[PDB]
Amino acid sequence: RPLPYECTLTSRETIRPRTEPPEVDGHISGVKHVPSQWDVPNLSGKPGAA
Amino acid sequence: ALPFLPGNSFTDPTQRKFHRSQSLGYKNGYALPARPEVGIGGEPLEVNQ
Amino acid sequence: MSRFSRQLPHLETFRSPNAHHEAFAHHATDCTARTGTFGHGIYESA
Amino acid sequence: KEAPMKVAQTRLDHRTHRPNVELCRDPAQYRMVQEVGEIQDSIDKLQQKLA
Amino acid sequence: MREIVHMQAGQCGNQIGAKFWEVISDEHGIDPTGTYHGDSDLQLERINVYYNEATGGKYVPRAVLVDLEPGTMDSVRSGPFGQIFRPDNFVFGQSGAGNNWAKGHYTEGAELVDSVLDVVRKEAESCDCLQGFQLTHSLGGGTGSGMGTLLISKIREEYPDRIMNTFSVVPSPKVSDTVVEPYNATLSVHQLVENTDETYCIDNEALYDICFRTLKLTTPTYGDLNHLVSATMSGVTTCLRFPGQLNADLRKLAVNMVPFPRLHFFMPGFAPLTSRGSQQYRALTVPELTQQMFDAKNMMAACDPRHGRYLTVAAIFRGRMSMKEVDEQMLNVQNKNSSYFVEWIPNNVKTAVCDIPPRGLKMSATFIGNSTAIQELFKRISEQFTAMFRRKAFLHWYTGEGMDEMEFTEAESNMNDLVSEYQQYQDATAE
Amino acid sequence: DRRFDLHQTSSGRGLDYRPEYYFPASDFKTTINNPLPPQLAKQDEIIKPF
Amino acid sequence: EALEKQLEHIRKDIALNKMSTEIRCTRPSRERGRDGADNVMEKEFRHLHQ
Amino acid sequence: MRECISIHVGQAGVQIGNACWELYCLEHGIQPDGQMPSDKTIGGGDDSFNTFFSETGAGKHVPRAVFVDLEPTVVDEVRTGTYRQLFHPEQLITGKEDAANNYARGHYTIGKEIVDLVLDRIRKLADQCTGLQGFLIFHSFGGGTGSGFASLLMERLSVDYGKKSKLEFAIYPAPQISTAVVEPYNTILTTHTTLEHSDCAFMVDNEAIYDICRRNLDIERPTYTNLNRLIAQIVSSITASLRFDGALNVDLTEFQTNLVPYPRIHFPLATYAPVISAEKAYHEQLSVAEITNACFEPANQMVKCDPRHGKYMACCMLYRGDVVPKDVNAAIATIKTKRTIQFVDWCPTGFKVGINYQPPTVVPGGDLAKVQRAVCMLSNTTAIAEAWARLDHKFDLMYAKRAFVHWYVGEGMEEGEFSEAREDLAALEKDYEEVGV
Amino acid sequence: SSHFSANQYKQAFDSRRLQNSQIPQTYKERPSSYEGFTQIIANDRGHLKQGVPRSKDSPWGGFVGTWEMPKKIPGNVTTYMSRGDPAIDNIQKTRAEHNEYMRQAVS
Amino acid sequence: EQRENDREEAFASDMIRNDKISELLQRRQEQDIRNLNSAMNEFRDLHQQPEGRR
Ligand SMILES: Nc1nc2c(ncn2[C@@H]2O[C@H](COP(=O)(O)OP(=O)(O)OP(=O)(O)O)[C@@H](O)[C@H]2O)c(=O)[nH]1
Ligand SMILES: Nc1nc2c(ncn2[C@@H]2O[C@H](COP(=O)(O)OP(=O)(O)O)[C@@H](O)[C@H]2O)c(=O)[nH]1
Ligand SMILES: [Mg+2]
Repeated sequence: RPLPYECTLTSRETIRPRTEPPEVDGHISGVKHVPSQWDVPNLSGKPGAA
Repeated sequence: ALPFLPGNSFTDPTQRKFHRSQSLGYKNGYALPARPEVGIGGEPLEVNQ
Repeated sequence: MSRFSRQLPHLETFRSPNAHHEAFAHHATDCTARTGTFGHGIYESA
Repeated sequence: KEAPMKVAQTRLDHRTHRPNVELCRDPAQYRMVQEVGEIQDSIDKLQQKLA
Repeated sequence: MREIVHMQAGQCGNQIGAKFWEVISDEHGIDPTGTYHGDSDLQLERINVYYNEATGGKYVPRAVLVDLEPGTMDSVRSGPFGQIFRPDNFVFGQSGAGNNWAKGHYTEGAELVDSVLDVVRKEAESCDCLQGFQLTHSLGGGTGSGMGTLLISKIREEYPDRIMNTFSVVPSPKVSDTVVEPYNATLSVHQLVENTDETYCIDNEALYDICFRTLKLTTPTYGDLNHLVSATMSGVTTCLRFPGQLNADLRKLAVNMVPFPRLHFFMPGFAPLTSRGSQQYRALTVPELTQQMFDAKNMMAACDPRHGRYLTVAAIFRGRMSMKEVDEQMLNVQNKNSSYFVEWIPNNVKTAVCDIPPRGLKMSATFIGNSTAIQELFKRISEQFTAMFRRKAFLHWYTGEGMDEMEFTEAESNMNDLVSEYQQYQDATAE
Repeated sequence: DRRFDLHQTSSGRGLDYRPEYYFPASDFKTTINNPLPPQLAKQDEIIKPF
Repeated sequence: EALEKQLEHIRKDIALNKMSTEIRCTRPSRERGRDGADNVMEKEFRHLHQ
Repeated sequence: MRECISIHVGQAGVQIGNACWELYCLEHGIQPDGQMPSDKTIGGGDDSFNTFFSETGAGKHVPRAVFVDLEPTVVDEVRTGTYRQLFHPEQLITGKEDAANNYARGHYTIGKEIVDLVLDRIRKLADQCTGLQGFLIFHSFGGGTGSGFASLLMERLSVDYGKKSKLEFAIYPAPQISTAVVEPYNTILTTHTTLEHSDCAFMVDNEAIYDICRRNLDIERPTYTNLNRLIAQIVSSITASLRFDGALNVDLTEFQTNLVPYPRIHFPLATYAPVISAEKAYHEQLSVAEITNACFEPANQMVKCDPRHGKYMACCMLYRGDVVPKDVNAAIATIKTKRTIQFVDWCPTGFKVGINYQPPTVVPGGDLAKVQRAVCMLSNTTAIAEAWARLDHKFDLMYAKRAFVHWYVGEGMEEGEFSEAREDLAALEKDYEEVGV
Repeated sequence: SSHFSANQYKQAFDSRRLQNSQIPQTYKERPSSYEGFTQIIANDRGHLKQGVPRSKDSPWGGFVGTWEMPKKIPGNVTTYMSRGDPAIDNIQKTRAEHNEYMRQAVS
Repeated sequence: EQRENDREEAFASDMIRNDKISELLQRRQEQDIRNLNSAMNEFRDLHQQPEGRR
């Protein structure tokens, strides 16, 4: 084994299929859809911020 | 998110009721456990509904 | 009134009377430089 | 995840039947809308994991 | 397949044991419903030591909850992980204890003792090979002290071959939390001496110092304290539940620690404990784990081992580690602290290794210390006993519900005899 | 029927009923439940510790 | 007032003597014994009480 | 399950009971009709109220209280106004003739007229109770019903109910302010008969709370409503652990065991902290050590007996709110190291802690500021021997000429009861002297 | 007039468990055994016959009203601890006076 | 030996993530207490004015 028994070679953002990915309700294994850069939290401190 | 270790426990400070519903009580001479339908504050439980 | 000042205490909390006597002796000394009645207080201040 | 979406939607469109002045944008309707959005986001993440 | 019957008495017992059940539940993978939801088969193999097959995949604890008054037991039921318990294991009266030993033991504890014996008999006869009982309570109150001692005595009478563990959190050096706790602790330990196989004395001041110094923890609360006690319970029973390189059960620990039947009061301790913001500064090795074990501030007993001598030590490690490293570390600490160990017993250390550490941890360790420093705790309780016994304060109560002064005299004489033996095997030399 | 002269009495004026208080207003939010920054929101490097 | 100040000083000296006895008892068990300094301390204790 | 029966006897008892049950209704969310504001499920559904309120088949909360007086004015004022539908009308016992500040009238005359009906109502309430914890009896050591009928009722309760808890909340006559004239006579005669038939008696005067409202609350002219609100806060902090979950629970059977060192010594004091207003609490950082020091300060005591003059025997500290036991332990340790607070030599373990997580509720339009933590400080000290000596001196001054004795004798009490009562409190006075060493 | 036990259920049917906070009355638990042919020792009227060991208690039972209770009550100390010798003596004195007055009022 | 070193590194990094998360939650709870105290002062200013007393 080229890695410890308690670890996996793939990561959370690495999970990809080997064969053709099935069509499951629009979501496809391998694709990452929109990156959605707008989810950056508002850390300004104004009322209503994060 | 934290693993369950003695130094990694946190509590909600905005809880404001802290009641105690007498689920465990008696009847006319017997010990009646009774199932709890409500927990501490007054919210319903979330395990056996 | 003097008719109500010769009464022994209702409680006996000293086992043998020897310890009672040997405590109230030097307690009657300790009542000086106290606060309030019976000398049960702090030793005032300076 | 399916049932809290039902809870939030039924609460929203039960509270929409309030009378004239009682139809108020209280700070519970905002949180309930954000709950709808968060439920939909969590359902999307779980369906991605399912795929 | 061995079994442990766990009994928890008093409000302190019903809090600490509930926390213990919750810790071992989310260590074995049991959900708040009661079903198994773990990943490995090791969590499922040795599960009967604490649980019973209720419904398919549902496992119920073997707990017996005892109280004179339904106080914290109701809050335990209404809290998280509170419906895993069998609903008729809750045995409860309606009168109070009043932090009164005789109320817990003689008058008001007499009406519940038959029901508790019925419940624990039903629990114990279901096990194919029962190993022992584990009682959690406090030596400061009425339910934890009186009913606890009565339960230990009756369980010893019915089963005089099983291992009796009692945890029994003891009165603090500073701050009281009960004004009659010298009487309560003396009258309780008078029967804990002659009945229990082993007792793990825990001090809340030691727990507070552990939280403040080794854990920062500006808002500790009792949850972290019961969590630490629960971690020590899991550490002392982990060799039954998970396989390891060197196993040691409760009977093996009892054999390897107590030299004489009177001396069975221990100092539990847990490692590793890290202040929040120091895990990057520390590196996990077996030497630092062992040194944190043998540090004087790490044990949950307020008495200082430097004011005494270690009769025996039990070290139960949990994690993938080397037996050479473990034995070398025990040899190193024994050789360097050569004045803290009794000279007439070589290798005052019983080691055990479990292969399954707690989740989120690589290595964990449990230290059990039978030392002669327990005489400080017993001398403190004896001094605070004889301070008020000479004036008969708070004793008209105990006389009112009906014991004699000869019981108090016998209890204080038994405590003084235990102090004398612990002092004798601290200055006794080999040759 | 209620009694409309309780203002003369001392116990009526000091015992007139008003509803209770709930302490946090319905805009107070807890920041402990916000999502973590991505440096601390990593993956669990240990998968099978048994 | 002056005599009470002197009494306070005497009691403080009593507390110092008790502390000195405890720190002397802190000593290793090999020396211990009965010393002329110990007899002087007991004599001082008696003189302060008188 | 943890049921308690509250017997409020006398005008002081009934007014304190008004201010108490108002706070209890505000705590348990009960309207002055007996009904939940919401339905059976939401806004409630718990059973935490059963310590004080029983539940009929429909969902109406009725209190476990018995309101007793011999005059009809105050009881009828309760019957007609605000909480007119909450209190049970059969639990609102009143008579025709008042006792008119007379122990013997309350003990042998009109007080003995009503005791059969009062015990009937009490036994009906106890049959309702299913795990009764004790009787909280609210009265004064003033005149009339608060002395005579309270002592007679407690004698009958000790006769029929055995050794059940009988916790008194007693209004003690202040050293300077006192309303009646025959008040020392009544107080001597009622402490003589309530020495034996009692378990514990929390002693709360009026002048100390007047000084507290002047100094800490800035009312500068408070009244009986404010006084009874503070007494209601005290009794709520005492009874809180039977209704709200806490780290350390304290039940009513424990106060006697942890506050009565010897028989006939069962008179502890009371203190609530932090009793303070909003414009002063704005500038403070109120924490465990600060409120413990405020409790042990000899100015927040709610009876005019400064603890500098005596030694503590027992100390019940009831912490209530978002309080942490670590800071509780640190505060009690620094109090023990403090020297002005003096504890008796035969009691090294002088403290008893009860921690409850429920924050202190506030009455709308009340006096106290809302705080996250509070302490009920409950001390048994020998400083009350000064008050007993002063009251015995007042009795001896009144009894040397034997004024106001013809009333008592000519309506029915033997004159030897005066002498034996003064002998009993002389024995008590020597008892406190012997305990103090 | 016969509260003759319940064996397994003696834990229940207790006055403390059935909401009776008053002190309870002690009937005779654990029934005894007889031989047979019990004497009739009566007539068809309600009489007790001649030579029967008639009791010396009141035929109307023992109960005292409020206006015949003692003016002073001891207080049920049952402890006799940390009290002086005259305290023990006069506590016995009031207990004896209590018992005598209740016996005289019943009889 | 590379496998053992990587296992030790993985456990170490998991613990660093864990206690940094715990410290962040500690500071979040401290800010929560600060905001609760500010809201309490605002509530006292709003409701408990002496003119509103009975
Ligand atoms: N704290 C407080 N004390 C009160 C209150 N009302 C009366 N008192 C006290 O009661 C004393 C007067 O005697 P009461 O207790 O009212 O007499 P009573 O119990 O009504 O019996 P009678 O003498 O027949 O009227 C005064 O000295 C007050 O200290 C009250 O509302 N609050
Ligand atoms: N560690 C810990 N100790 C507790 C807890 N609850 C109570 N105690 C201790 O228990 C002692 C009081 O005894 P108690 O349990 O009330 O006796 P009981 O009234 O008979 O149940 C106090 O000294 C507390 O320090 C808890 O949750 N954790
Ligand atoms: Mg009146």
